[PDB]
Amino acid sequence: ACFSTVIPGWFSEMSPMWPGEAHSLKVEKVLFQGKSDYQDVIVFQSATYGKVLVLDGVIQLTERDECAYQEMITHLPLCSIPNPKKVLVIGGGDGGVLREVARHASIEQIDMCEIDKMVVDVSKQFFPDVAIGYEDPRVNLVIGDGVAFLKNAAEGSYDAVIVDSSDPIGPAKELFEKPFFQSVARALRPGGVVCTQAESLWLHMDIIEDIVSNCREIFKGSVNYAWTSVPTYPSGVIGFMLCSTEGPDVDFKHPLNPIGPLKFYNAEIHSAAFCLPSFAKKVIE
Amino acid sequence: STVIPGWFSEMSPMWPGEAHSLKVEKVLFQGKSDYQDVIVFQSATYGKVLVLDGVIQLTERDECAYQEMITHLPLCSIPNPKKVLVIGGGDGGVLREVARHASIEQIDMCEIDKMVVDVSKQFFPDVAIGYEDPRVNLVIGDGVAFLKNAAEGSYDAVIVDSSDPIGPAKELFEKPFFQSVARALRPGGVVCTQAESLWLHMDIIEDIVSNCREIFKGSVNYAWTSVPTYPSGVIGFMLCSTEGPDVDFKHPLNPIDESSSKSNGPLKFYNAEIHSAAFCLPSFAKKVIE
Amino acid sequence: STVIPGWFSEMSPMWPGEAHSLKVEKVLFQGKSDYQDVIVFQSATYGKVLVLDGVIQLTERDECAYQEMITHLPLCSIPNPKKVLVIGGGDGGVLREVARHASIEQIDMCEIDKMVVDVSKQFFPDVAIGYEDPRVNLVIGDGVAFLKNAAEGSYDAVIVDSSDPIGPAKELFEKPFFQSVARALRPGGVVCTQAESLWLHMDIIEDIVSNCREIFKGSVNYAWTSVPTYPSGVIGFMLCSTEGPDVDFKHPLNPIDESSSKSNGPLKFYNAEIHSAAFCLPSFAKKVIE
Amino acid sequence: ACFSTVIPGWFSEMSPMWPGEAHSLKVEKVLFQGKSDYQDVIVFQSATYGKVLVLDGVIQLTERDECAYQEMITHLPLCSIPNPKKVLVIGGGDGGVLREVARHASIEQIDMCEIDKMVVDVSKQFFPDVAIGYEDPRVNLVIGDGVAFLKNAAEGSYDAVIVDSSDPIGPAKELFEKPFFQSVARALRPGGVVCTQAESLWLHMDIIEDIVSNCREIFKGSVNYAWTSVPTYPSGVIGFMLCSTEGPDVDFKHPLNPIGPLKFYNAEIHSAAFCLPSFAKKVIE
Repeated sequence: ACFSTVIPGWFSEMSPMWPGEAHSLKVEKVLFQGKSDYQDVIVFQSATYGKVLVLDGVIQLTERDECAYQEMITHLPLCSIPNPKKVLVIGGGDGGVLREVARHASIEQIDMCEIDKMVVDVSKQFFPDVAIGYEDPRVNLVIGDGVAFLKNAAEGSYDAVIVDSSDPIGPAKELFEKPFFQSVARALRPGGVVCTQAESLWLHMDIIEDIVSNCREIFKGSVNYAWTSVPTYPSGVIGFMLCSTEGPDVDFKHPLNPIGPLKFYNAEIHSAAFCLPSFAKKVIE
Repeated sequence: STVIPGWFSEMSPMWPGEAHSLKVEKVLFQGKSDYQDVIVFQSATYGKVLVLDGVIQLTERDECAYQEMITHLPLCSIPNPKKVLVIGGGDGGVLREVARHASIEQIDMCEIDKMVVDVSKQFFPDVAIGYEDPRVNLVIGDGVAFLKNAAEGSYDAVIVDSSDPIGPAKELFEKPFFQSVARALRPGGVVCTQAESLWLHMDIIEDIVSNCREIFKGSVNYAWTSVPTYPSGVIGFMLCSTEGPDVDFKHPLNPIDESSSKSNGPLKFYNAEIHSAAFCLPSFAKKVIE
Repeated sequence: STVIPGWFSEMSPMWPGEAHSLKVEKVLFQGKSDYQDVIVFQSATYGKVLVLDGVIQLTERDECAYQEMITHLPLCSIPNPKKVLVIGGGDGGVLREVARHASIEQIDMCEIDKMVVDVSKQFFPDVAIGYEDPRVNLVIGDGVAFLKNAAEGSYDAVIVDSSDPIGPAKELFEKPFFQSVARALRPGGVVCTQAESLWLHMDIIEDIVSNCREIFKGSVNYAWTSVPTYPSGVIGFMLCSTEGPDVDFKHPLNPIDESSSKSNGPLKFYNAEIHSAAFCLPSFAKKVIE
Repeated sequence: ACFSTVIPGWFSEMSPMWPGEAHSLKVEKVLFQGKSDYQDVIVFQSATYGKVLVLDGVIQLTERDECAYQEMITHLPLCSIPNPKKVLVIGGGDGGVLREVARHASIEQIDMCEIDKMVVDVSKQFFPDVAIGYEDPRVNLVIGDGVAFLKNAAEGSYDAVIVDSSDPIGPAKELFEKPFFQSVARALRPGGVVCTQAESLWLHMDIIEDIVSNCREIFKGSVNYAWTSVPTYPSGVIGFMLCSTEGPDVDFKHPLNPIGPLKFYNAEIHSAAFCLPSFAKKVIE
């Protein structure tokens, strides 16, 4: 599908999720093109954004700005709870989040559940500065379905669960509904936290409304929404749902356990991420 | 490779290898003035778009972000501003945002391209309405000039809604311009200027920060905000004060909440929290910008 | 004054105070390459339009006038041309016209902007078809360079389908360029170049003729033709031959009538009479051009 | 009607006669704006084309290029017949045509028939460069309907008739039909000639087809169509019908009687005007 372009010899990210607009990157060379039992996988060398991973036509990450997403999705939750030891990451086709999780010395075990082995393979072959994450001694890589993995999880066995989901377009829509969240809340120790990728405030204020609603129904601890700059994601921003279960209080706005050096995240950035714009703040409240 | 027809792509050397594209609903106007290529078109999902020299200048959908931030970050950081100057007509949205401040007595608007103002007045409502405020003194002419002929210390604030430092507007980023702004400002006066993106032009920004640090004896701060339609998705701002009463840009002194201008409509983007957050820079930039 | 929406206007300093406008049916593509702003749109009454750097480059409705003239004025003035070079054939129409000549064995096409070639191939059928001829050797690169590395006297004719001498293409009108063309041409070879309008740039034209007169020992002639979509409605051409067999540009030696290329379709504009007429200049220009 | 514009502060020439396109000139200042009993009249100082006359939204002339039209319409016919003495001109007038007719020494009388007095007045007041033509001793200016004047003309009393008509949009469409042409043929001396403004080959090949047809039926002498460059007229070109009546032959292609100096017209240009483009040549033939 080298047709998804609005500019000759370029790749344009298009989808019903963000109609009437598209992000395009100049393609230098296509390194990998294949189709798994789950999705279309493409890796191309961009001209100015490094290597780019594309799943079902959606940009998953680029070497130039992975840091922002990977660093925020990991530390917002991880730096908000004391001495995290066991952590679950769902769908980390990349290793970057893993690399970021492992940055926390207190961690003892990092379970990884990615359903498409092709992603892990492609990632390991073309993205070195992150595939490195799969190599940590504490990483327990599991190739299977996340909602299932979590459904079979021992109760209260995790300090944190990070859901690096994709767009709630197909089968991954399950990762945004109540059943799944209840599943996560059960797997979390009391006062444990979850960090879910929760779309853009500029594009899906409706979807975000339901997500905030479901979490507020499942989680009796804190329920917050944070957003961050990620140039390569539609609208330039991406959000996160930060939730904690019944138990010790968790203040996601003020990192209690602050941390190569970090290229994006820092204590200021951490609380800044929870300051939503008025139009969004109104609804989410 | 075959293109899908019906799309407009924002492309430029200022941001090589990448492009924001919008589905064109209908062309409202496309010409060329003595200064720039001007385009006004109906986009499919972002309302009307204004494009200058091929660079999206604004969208009805997210113009609030830029206008509100560029206007209120400086104006909410000082007490009762009365005389404010805005360089770069652009569209009048900033103008509408300045009008929210009740204390303002006079607003000088200095735009060099009348075609831009004309087309804006015609195709944009919640924008061309700014030019209508009695306090607005619209002057069509070169801004750097207008500032040179400005009475020393006669302004409480200066807002530079410039474009990219690609054309002759590169001056608006040079030291000579900032010196002119400084003298035109009362002591303790503030300036806010469009200052590119941390993701694309760290180099440039670094020079801009230096220039302002050598010209302004008050406080110098860089802020950034989300603006979906500008390249990289974020845009920067230089907030500077001249020697005199101290200015704390990080903590708004008088942030507009809503009742502040109950009749102007609520603010869609800006709020006191977003104000402080705007000054929290990511690590890679934080080190370089000090 | 209020504008009627839905129109595209061609404006330039090269022709101040005037403008040609077209009702836009639908935007087919609008972006920017490393070299220029590229626009392809469906006009209401002129079919598809290609616009480069803001200047209408061709229209389906009248491209025949430009293409046929620039191609056949030189190609019908010499016996059996075999190796022809086209510089900057941004659309491939000139190409299609060159292909009408059965004696042609090889056509070198040198276009510097691949985006143009790409967008043309996609939206312009009759035009893009040209690139398909077996004799066509398409080369994406700088034309002036391609010509410097050209074997001396290897071409029978050179067609420069340049744009306006506004950007870096101003070289294509300079003496160094013409000297390169001359060396690349066989003795008695011919060159035809777009050479602005008698109504708008007498000054420029005058310099062009001088440059040509100092470089070409053969015959130098200026011709003009009607092209409704180019500013002023007419376009000019420089027809020069190098020292060698005499070349009579005023009287076509082998004009294409129709049976000449029965299978290519009939010419929509060119013919032997129009050929001679092209060289009849109005009085105000006749004196100045000698 | 200062709305007929597609560019702020500019004048745009638009009309159903040439849909989807428009010629625009930058307006410096509007000198005259009025409405006669016949049409809307406007005179504005253009930025780069001198003063401009506009009738019913259509540019009638500009100081910068009037030479082309006025010189071609008068000399194509006048340089084709030997010793012309009596001439009739019908049309929006401006004196440019008169000024050009008066360039012929042999001429003894120039009947001028303009129906809208306002046009003559406005022309006289703002266009001294052509109001001058009204002041020649041989000019008999008649304010009235041309069709009528011509219908009352004495038989075979003119050597040449020049119809500087406007577009065949309204009441002037009559000046393009057979009755009027027979009227002209009656008023012309044997071997006499007519020169009529005959639209643009690029825009009205069909109307031009009817005109050529009609003339071909009425005139038994020569019937030729010629076109000329006129930047300010839609398409950049304008055509002319050249016809001669039964009698002494007339070779419109080769001026038998060649002539401030001329700024456009010349012998070469004269015959070049009869060389039409293939697509037009085919139909007209």
